[PDB]
Amino acid sequence: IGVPIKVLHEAEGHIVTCETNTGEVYRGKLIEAEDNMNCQMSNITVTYRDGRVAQLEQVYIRGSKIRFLILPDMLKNAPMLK
Amino acid sequence: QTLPVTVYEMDFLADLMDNSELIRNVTLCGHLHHGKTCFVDCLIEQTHPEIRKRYDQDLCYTDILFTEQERGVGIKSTPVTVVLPDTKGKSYLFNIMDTPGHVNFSDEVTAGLRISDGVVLFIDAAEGVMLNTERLIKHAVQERLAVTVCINKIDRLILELKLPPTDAYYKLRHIVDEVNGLISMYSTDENLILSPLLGNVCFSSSQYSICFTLGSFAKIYADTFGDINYQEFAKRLWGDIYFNPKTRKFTKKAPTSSSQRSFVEFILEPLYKILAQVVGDVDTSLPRTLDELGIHLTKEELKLNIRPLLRLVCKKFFGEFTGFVDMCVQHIPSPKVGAKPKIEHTYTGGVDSDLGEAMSDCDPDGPLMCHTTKMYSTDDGVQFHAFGRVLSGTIHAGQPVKVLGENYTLEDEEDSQICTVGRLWISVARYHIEVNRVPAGNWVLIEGVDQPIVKTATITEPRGNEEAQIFRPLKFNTTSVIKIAVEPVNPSELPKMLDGLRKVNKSYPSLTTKVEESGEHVILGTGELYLDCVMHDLRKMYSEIDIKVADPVVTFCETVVETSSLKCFAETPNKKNKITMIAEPLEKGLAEDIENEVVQITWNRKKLGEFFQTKYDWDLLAARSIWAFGPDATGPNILVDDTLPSEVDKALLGSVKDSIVQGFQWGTREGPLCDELIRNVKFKILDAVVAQEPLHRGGGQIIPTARRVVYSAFLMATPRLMEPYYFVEVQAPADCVSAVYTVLARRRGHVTQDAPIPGSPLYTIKAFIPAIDSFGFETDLRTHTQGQAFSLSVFHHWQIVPGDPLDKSIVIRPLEPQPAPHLAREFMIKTRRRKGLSEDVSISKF
Amino acid sequence: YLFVFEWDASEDTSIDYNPLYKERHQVQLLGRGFIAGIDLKQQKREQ
Amino acid sequence: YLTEHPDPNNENIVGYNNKKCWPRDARMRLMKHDVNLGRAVFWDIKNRLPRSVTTV
Amino acid sequence: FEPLDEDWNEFNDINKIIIRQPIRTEYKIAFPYLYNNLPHHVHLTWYHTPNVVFIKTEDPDLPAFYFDPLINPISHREPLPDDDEEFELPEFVEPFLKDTPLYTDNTANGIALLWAPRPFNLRSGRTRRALDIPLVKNWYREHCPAGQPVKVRV
Ligand SMILES: Nc1nc2c(ncn2[C@@H]2O[C@H](COP(=O)(O)OP(=O)(O)OP(=O)(O)O)[C@@H](O)[C@H]2O)c(=O)[nH]1
Ligand SMILES: [Mg+2]
Repeated sequence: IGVPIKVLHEAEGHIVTCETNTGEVYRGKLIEAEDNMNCQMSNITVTYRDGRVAQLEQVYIRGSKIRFLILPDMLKNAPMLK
Repeated sequence: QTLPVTVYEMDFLADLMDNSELIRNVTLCGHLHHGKTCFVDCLIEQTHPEIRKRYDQDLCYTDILFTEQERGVGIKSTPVTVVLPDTKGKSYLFNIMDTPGHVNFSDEVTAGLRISDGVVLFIDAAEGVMLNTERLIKHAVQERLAVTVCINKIDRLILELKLPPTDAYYKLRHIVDEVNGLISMYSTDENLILSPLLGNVCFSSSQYSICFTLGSFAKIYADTFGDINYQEFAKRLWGDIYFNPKTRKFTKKAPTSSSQRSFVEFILEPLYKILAQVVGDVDTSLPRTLDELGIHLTKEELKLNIRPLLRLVCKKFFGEFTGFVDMCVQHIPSPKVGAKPKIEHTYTGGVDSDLGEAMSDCDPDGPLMCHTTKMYSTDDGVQFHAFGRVLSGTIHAGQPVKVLGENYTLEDEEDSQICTVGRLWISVARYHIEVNRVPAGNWVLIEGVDQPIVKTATITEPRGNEEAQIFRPLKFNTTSVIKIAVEPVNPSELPKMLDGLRKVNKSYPSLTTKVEESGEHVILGTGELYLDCVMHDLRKMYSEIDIKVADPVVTFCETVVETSSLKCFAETPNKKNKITMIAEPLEKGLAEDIENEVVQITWNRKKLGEFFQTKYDWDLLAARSIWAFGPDATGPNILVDDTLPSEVDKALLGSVKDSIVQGFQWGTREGPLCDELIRNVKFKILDAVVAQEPLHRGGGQIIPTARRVVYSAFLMATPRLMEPYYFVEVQAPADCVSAVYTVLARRRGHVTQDAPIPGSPLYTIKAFIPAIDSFGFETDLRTHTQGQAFSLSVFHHWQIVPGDPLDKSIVIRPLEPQPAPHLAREFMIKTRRRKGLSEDVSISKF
Repeated sequence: YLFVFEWDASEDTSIDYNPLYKERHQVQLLGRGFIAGIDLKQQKREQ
Repeated sequence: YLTEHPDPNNENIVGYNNKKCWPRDARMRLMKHDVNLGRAVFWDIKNRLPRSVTTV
Repeated sequence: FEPLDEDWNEFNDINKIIIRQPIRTEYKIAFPYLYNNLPHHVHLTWYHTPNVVFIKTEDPDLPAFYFDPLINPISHREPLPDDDEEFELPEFVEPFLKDTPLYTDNTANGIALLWAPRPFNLRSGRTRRALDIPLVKNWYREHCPAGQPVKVRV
């Protein structure tokens, strides 16, 4: 296993915001994550490409379509990054 | 500030408190000396590189008192705040409270279970379930917390008993079955089945740093060989399941007659072989074993003695304690999820109110609600620090706060004060980390509010929060019966002791200090070592003077046996209104049903009466006419109406009963025999002449009048005394049991149960003893049985003293142990002489 | 509540008239432990 | 006696002269009423003598 | 040892004291602050150690791990999944240390030396000069045997 996956499991339970290949931004509390980037998230604010804001309460994202994730800022003092 | 070297940054612990899902509030408990503080030492060694155990001595990092070091037992419950990783690698914040396992300090556990959500019960694998374990299962179920069980001291199954593997599996299965039985006895929840397959039971050895569940050792297999689903592999390592080496499967039927179980074949026998190759074969075949398991050591590490080398090998093999973290996360709720039964159980005013719904979500901002239960002393002892948890809001240093005491109500507004928070700490065992804010869900140490706090307190905001009510006081597991009297040696130094007497009343939760009418200062306690610690802390830390202590005695109570021969009538001194009563005793077992809250007032007269007319076969005219019970909180003494409506108008009777119940509640305490409380009586009002004018219905006429009515009905119906009986469990070898029967023969006791411990050569003796005879009992056993037998005693019940306490024809010779008929008279006369009443009371006194 | 080379018998302790302390009920330790120096056959006879 | 000389802490017990040649069941038992009565007796006798004339 | 006259008060009234069992000196010594007036220079003793349940081996031909019947017999009587969801390990998966036997000849002696007195529980140390090793210290340190004469007790 590598370093960023341990950081991904470290950010579980917190509010992350992920952007996938379809240009959609999903912000909400990260419930579960695996070795691959399959992310189960809840209480999701959804931003499309045009700009519509939706409220989707349970989302499960496949790790293949993900461009990137945005993690909370207090993980710079996490032990695996020190 | 200066801090020791820690594997994680302190800013990570500062930022991790703001999330209420990643916190667990866990209380470790168990019986006396079953490995609590050593497991806490192992956790501190895991979290701190620079803190290590000595080669010959135990560390005891969370034993900071001098009494805890000199006695060798735990005295005060101590918190610690750590960050631990799980199996998968996620950091978690744990608030671990070490409670003492001795029975007399059970009050230190009740103050620990008020501010926590989960219980970790340590059980010795050699001794099994004992007295305090059985009491703490009950006290953890009745306080509505989740329960997990960790089995400590499995190396005693290896290095002391030298037991075969499947027999040790049978021993562990018997311990877990006994835990499941004690759960199913008290719990109404059928979903509390404990089993190691559910990740609910963890195995450990504290002396050599061993801790594993099924999942962690399956993770060890997955890290050694690879390509193994360890979470599926751990689902089949307990019970009657077998590995078949032909098909490589897990089947419930026997492949051969000599096929071992999977738990023996995969888990327990490699542990036996590791300990065997370290202990017995350190010189010949240890490097081959350490080269097979993948552990390398230094040549300087190979020259150590057997015990540090075994601890080092098990520490390098098993590594970090991830199974305990997995158990305490899976089976103990977060303070956000588990807040609702805590508010439903502990907050007065119900969860359905406005503030209960705000505290039910653990909101880190809004109404600041904190509940402080513990009071710690400084190094100087001149001031105290409060310790509690933050239910809602974020508490700040320098913020004005409102302290609310146990006597506060919304009607009175008397027990409240506005104070200023000096500093805020988070507590580690031997050092404290100073912060400036603490959010909701954490534990907090508050400086500067110690002045109005007596036992517990509630911290609120000064402005706003006008409907704030206090939380419940601590409901202890036992009742203190041991009376001791104190005096100063120099009578000019009396206000000094009265300082320390209200200081040890703050640090000790179940302590009760009072002043008698004769001027004697009486301290209540539960045992000998408890009051020994009381005297040590009192003198050496709060008095610095010499204090005389009297002979200890137990607290007596009053009762009746027969029905009174004559109706007891008395008038007020206004001579207009008369009350008449007959007193009778209660049925067998109803008093305990009051005491254990089965039968309750406040109910709307239907279910209450149906309980009486269903179980105890009360009539409808008797069940619908009960009014009140005990002095104060529902004591097992009962007010009953028998006035027929054909003679007494019940619409006029219903106005005076608000004064009658005050009369009864104030008359059922300090009874006429020796100014004590009543046991097991009902108080049946037969005739009542109620005054017509409202000025003749004053309470000042009728409340001492009803007090005298109570007293006359008590004195006519053959009054007797009652003494407390202790339950005693004796752990002794196979021959000392007869010596125990010899010793108990002289203290008016009787042995109820003698049971062999399965899987151990020791026996258990379960007996009852009078508490007035239990002074020096433990020293008698540990002297007559060469220190081999050990015994613990808790308060169990009350029974009637033999003899007549009113027989004036009995002459009492002083300084002599009197026989059985003289007991009640001796006790009654000597308690009247001690408290300061007359030398006798008559039948026609009231 | 209210010179002499020998040692005298008045210097003795444990002169206590207790039924528990005169017969102190020494241990035999699972029939396996032995008191050191006193003869092992004689200890097996006096068990 | 307690009008002019109160005793809030019962300090008149310490300082009471008592015969040590007798055993404790033989000498005077220091009950509080008896000690206060003895203090009252000695004070009432002491009030009758001017201290410039003689002193007890 | 050589040493390192109280009046009748309200506090030591024997009419207030219930005399039921006689209080002895070891009660004052075990609990130094409950029954003692003026407890100046006492020391707090150790409370209790858990019972070491080590059972000695008398026969070398028996195995080192054996159910010695001084131990009381255990009385005999869970979410077990079904055999149809067939979990299969890879072929190179083995239990740990299966080539090594359970017990050797030095196993029982190695366990018996773990509970030996000082220095027989050690395996390394420093030398001591021969006049600093008492050989009689345990013998008068333990207790007095029964049936001894008066002068031996003194
Ligand atoms: N054999 C063995 N002994 C242990 C183990 N864990 C603790 N002990 C010993 O048992 C004794 C008591 O341990 P403590 O941890 O002090 O017991 P405790 O549970 O703290 O007792 P309390 O003060 O009631 O909390 C010490 O001598 C420990 O070394 C273990 O895993 N194996
Ligand atoms: Mg402890």
